[PDB]
Amino acid sequence: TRKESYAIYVYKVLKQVHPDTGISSKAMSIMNSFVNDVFERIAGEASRLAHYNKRSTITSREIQTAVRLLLPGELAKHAVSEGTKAVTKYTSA
Amino acid sequence: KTRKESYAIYVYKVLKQVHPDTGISSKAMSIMNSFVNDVFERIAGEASRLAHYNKRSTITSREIQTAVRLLLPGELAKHAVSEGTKAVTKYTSAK
Amino acid sequence: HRYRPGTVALREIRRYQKSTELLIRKLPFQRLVREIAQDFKTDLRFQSSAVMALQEASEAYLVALFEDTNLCAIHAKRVTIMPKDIQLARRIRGERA
Amino acid sequence: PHRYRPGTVALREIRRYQKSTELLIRKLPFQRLVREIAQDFKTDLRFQSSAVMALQEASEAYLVALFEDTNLCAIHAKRVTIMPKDIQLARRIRGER
Amino acid sequence: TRSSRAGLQFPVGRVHRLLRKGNYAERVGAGAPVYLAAVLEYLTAEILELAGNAARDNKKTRIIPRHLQLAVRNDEELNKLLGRVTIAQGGVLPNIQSVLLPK
Amino acid sequence: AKTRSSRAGLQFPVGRVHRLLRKGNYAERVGAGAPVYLAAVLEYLTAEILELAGNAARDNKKTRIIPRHLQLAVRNDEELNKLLGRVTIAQGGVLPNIQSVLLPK
Amino acid sequence: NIQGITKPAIRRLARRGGVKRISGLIYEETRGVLKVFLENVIRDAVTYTEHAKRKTVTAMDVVYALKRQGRTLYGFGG
Amino acid sequence: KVLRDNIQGITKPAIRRLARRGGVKRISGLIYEETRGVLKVFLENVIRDAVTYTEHAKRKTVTAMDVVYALKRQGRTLYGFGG
DNA sequence: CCCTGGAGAATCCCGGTGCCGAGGCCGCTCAATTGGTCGTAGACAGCTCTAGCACCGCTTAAACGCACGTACGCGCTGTCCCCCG
DNA sequence: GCGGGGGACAGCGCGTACGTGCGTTTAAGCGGTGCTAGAGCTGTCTACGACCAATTGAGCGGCCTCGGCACCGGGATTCTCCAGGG
Ligand SMILES: [Cl-]
Ligand SMILES: [Cl-]
Repeated sequence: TRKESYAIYVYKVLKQVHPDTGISSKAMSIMNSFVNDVFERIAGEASRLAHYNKRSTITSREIQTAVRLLLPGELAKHAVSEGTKAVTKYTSA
Repeated sequence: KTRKESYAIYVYKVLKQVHPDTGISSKAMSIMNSFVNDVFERIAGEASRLAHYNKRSTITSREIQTAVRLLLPGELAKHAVSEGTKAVTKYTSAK
Repeated sequence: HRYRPGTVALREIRRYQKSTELLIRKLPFQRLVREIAQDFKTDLRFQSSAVMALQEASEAYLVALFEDTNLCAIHAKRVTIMPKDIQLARRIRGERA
Repeated sequence: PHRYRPGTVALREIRRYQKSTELLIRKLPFQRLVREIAQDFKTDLRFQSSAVMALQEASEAYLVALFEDTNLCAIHAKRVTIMPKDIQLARRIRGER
Repeated sequence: TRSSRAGLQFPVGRVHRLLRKGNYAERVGAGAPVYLAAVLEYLTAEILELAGNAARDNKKTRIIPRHLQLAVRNDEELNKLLGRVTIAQGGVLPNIQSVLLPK
Repeated sequence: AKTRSSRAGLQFPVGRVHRLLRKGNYAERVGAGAPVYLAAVLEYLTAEILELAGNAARDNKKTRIIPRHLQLAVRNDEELNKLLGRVTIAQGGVLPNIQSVLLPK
Repeated sequence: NIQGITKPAIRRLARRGGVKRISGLIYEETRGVLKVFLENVIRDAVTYTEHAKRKTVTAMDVVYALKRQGRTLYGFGG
Repeated sequence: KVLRDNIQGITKPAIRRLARRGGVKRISGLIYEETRGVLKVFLENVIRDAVTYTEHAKRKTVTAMDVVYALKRQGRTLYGFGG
């Protein structure tokens, strides 16, 4: 049956970043875990923020501030910029 | 003047059920209310993952139950499952 | 007369573990709180309960910390706590690196 | 003949095991252990061979993390040899029971 | 009600509302607000039990935060549960390390 | 372009991140920028990590990123290391670090 | 300001802490420690206020922060 | 067939090997039993939980996932096995 | 000068008192309950097909057990000063 | 701030436990074969939950009085540190 995975997107980005470089089955697996972990961590903390503010909906404002709690500085800052960029990009297009 | 809820009155009633000739301070009352909400989240939360983990959409008394067994220490869990299974059966009696 | 060095210490321990009142006077603490927050955002107000909450959380934490600090002192056949203990305590807690 | 001085092979072995990633507990013993403990919780359980392997991965990580912090406790006490009491201080401080 | 119908003191209604609204799952069973309200009721009893005791022991008719703390930290099983909780105005248990004591 | 990923100029599947946020009971309703944002932040990080892993792979003269390479990556970066300060990587191993007092004089 | 955390106050906390004898360098060490603590908690707190669009940090922002950090506190609206 | 004393599978050279990756040079003899003590409290914790998931999933087989969920629960998240 | 037995501080224990938050009732309202429809999540019985367990023997790497001595755990001392009163 | 006591810390030396090596011994790991239990995928029917509306009191804020207890000025008890004796 279908087992979904971020295996393609991780490949894509790896090729973008280290084009003469492959990933092992285990390594992929690990990567695949990391995405899922950070997904929940983010998604969850966003969910708390909606709730805490009697709010029925998770908008990227939530996902943003979620990010500012979860990540350490340089990581957070870049990620925020990176994120609000693709949103802007997304609206217009 | 907003109508903020709590568990205060029920905490009290249960206090009477165990220590009829004893009272409580507001400061300790907050702690009892905090305690209740914290425990409610932790159990509810666990239950929530349980459902997901098992590709199922409903949080039943069973989910709650096993949640309790992950959340609680050996003995405290034990009694909890009791009172849990009890009040449920007693509930499904009446209608 | 004179009480032998360390004997009021033991007496004070007894007195404070018996009480639940806060040990840093509110206003210095309060001023420390406002200072630190200003560095994150300007023109801010605090609920008096918001300051108490912080105070409780902080003291409780520091006491816990001395507890564990004190064990390290003791682990080193010592009786005086020293910064090197705190560093080990926190290190193992995984607070500090 | 020839004889490496005490502590010389220890340092070597550290460096050996810090370069690699392969599991240190033997595979079969490990499993027997896990099957025991699990039996004594509920009889008639089977395991995905990967599920054992998970628990082991998780087990060694912990113990190596543990020894790390044990080691610090030995050193805290102007000692170089780790002792049950060291482990014991790490676990109290980690807030394990 | 339903607190009645399950012999509970704890609002079986309130609880069913909170589970549905607090985003734990799509749908929510009938037994669970009852099972949980009960477990909540059970545990608040154990605390109120041992704190009250403690207020007797400390010779007071009214429970203050300390009595909760004492009840909690002295109970091996409760203390675990609230292993990561600081209780406002709890203080600490009295405990003085041996080697610190006079000779 | 059709793919919402392309509209956002992203490698990550914004449709997937969208389904997940709903089949996940985080809230009644989900905005439309939230998947996008999140799908991107996911990307920043997989990139940020893969970058340092590849470098780790390189020094170890290797074509292929194996978990040691992720581990070396993670615990060498102050910040990534803290994000994953409570996490274990299967086959990671540990960082070579030997305490002073254990070294011969 | 920070030095507003007085030596005697730090002494009391260590007494309730179970500590008998205190080195001089501790006091300052305590201060950095306490500072780091508040910072992290207040950083998270404020972030909640910033997200609640308020100029007044509440108790609940604090409380939410302490939860985030695994230092849960009871008695301010759990 | 009955299973008994298996903790002594955790031989002394292994409890050694781990300590080395752990940066320990000199090991006191009373360490090896304390480690087994600890490893046991450790495995009893993860498996109590792993199992509770297995029981809830109404299964006779414990999966890599039940393990991983347990670890996550105990704040010892593990990558490499699903999740 | 060290060791023993003595002395006086410091804090429980009490009786009067006193004040403000407990714990109680007043009454309004909004969250709960009731009666009811609709459809779907998941129970359950059927079926197949993975991988988990079992069992064996050829091979040998690892583990065990003992011998030896080296260098570290720790117990003692002795000084100087950093904390407690 | 003052004054002096005891705890930190450094030096040394004793006693021994733990690292090392070798020969002996045990069982892990290998891959190879065989068996069925149980997971996972499947297919039908229906019970149980969500959802809507209309009625009803449980629960909250606002209210006042009252008593558990936080306060105090007097006396009762258990530790400790000084001085006396060898
Ligand atoms: Cl149910
Ligand atoms: Cl949005």
